Amino acid sequence: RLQRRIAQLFAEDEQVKAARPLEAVSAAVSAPGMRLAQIAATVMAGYADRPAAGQRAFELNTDDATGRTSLRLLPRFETITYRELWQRVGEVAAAWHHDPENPLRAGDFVALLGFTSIDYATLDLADIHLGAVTVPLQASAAVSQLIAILTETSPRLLASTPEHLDAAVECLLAGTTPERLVVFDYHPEDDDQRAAFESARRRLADAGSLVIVETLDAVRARGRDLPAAPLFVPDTDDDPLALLIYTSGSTGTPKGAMYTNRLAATMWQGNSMLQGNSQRVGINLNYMPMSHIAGRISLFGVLARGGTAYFAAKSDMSTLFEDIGLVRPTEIFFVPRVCDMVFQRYQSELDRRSVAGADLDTLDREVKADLRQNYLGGRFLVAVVGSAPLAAEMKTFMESVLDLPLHDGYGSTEAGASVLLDNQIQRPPVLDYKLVDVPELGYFRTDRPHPRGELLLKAETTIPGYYKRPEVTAEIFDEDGFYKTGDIVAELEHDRLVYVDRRNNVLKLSQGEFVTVAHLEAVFASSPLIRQIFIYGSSERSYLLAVIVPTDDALRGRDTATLKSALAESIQRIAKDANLQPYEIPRDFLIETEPFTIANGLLSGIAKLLRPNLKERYGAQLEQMYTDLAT
Ligand SMILES: Nc1ncnc2c1ncn2[C@@H]1O[C@H](COP(=O)(O)O)[C@@H](O)[C@H]1O
Repeated sequence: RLQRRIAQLFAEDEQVKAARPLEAVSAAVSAPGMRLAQIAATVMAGYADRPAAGQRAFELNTDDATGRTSLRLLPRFETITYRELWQRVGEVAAAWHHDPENPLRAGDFVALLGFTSIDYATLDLADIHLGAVTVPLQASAAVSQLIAILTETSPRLLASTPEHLDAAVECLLAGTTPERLVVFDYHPEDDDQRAAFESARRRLADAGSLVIVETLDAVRARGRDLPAAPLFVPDTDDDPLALLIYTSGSTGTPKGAMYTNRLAATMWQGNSMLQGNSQRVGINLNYMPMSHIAGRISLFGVLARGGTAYFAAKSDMSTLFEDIGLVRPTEIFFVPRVCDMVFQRYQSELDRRSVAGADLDTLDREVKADLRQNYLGGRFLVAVVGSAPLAAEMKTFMESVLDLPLHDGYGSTEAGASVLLDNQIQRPPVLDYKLVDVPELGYFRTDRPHPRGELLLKAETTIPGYYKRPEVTAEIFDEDGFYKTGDIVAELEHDRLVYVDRRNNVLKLSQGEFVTVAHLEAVFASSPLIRQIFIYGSSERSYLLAVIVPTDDALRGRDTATLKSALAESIQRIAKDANLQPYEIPRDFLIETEPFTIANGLLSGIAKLLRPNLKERYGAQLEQMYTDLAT
């Protein structure tokens, strides 16, 4: 089936045919001495006349009752070519390099606060063009954390989308180093965005700040009237810092993972099997933020193949399936949250269509085909899931919907994106690994069917450490230079590993049994009644609780007691299918009707649960539930 789809595609679909990578360009990009900016330059020249990037079309609607004008999204995308994108980059790079008073120099830090967009890419590529160090701030971060990062990095420039200007201005009023505030993704005919921009300008002026607040459009206009900027190419023996990717773990404090010029280059053309992908057509919907490695690889990896990178219209996945259905990408990268959304759409549709006359011999297949064709676009050739665990049942469901394999990719900000693919160690980039016993969590080389322990890694893609964090950096490498992943794995055989959970997520119950709470959250995602779930336990208790956000369908026509009974029954079925032990099953739960979001601090920018924030939010209620059940 797949092979026939591909043949039809490459015979009838002119968009796909025109986007086929050029072997000659990929060869040039691969050349041994190519540095980061040269890769960018070579790609843009090589694919000049092709569509490179796309964003939702929009119009400006004026409500005559409020008199207010608002940007409204239209059901189509518009593109710009490689030539056009590189022209924009060149204008920015010229504006920054040839500035009469205070030009930017290689090694200077530039902070960017946004999502992922044509403008974001423009700014990011301009940093690369000049050898500036990009600091892609996590939009999920609290202002105090943003200020701490700015203090650490002392950037000379801050760029922000209008949605984040309130945060940007607070950062600048706190006396941080940026000399200019560049507003991008900016539509001045939208009254809300114009208000945000004018407020920023007014507030900084009122404070007596010397910061210059300007639009990206104005920066480009200035650059248009200047000579071309030099392309930064480091000494053959040098590998300067190019990028910091901030990441947070046990202690919620963000650390800046150091990406050198060479490490950042792997995001364009990697060396692994999946980041190699050299001849696959790359028509992509980018919905992960540029503040995450996955978002960067999604953009740069597609540009390196002369494909077309389409940007999702919103950062909270609220337009995701509209966007994917319009773009009809040839490849899709899933995070488990998105798989959940596909499953939840499937369940809603199946339930709705399961009427008296329905042929249940066939309805399941129809609903999945609807998802495959109309929600996922029907043109994808490959699919990958990563960033968090996907449970076996959900993986089987997804493969049934996709009608092709869902590759599981394991990696990290520290170690590299390509560590495991379908449980196989990837060489390159991996050089060596070992498992280390974790006695306190009951994981040993001598275990049940398979050795278990913490994964320690050597790889070409490991970071040198975290920016200005000497002690933390010392603690993440062992005495033989292995990076300590903090992740528990099971070793099926040499180079074949199964991810278990993060060490941090392993909980010992009062009876002595260990539970892996993120793994379990993934298992229960398969309940048709659960929209989201957070599992919580206490080492002083013998059983687990959960905070459950029910689906809208689950809530309909039920009171709390009946809803809890329904959820308990579904959890029981899921647990039996997944062969769980009794202690791995949540026994009681908090019903939460407000979903976890980026905005309320409970999801990350890639839609992973923020466990420290969930515990802060629900911990007191959950502990009270333990006592109330006790009494
Ligand atoms: N395929 C995967 N399966 C399970 N967990 C994963 C997978 N990929 C990444 N992770 C988790 O995500 C962490 C790294 O997240 P990040 O540095 O933000 O890229 C890892 O240490 C794992 O806990």
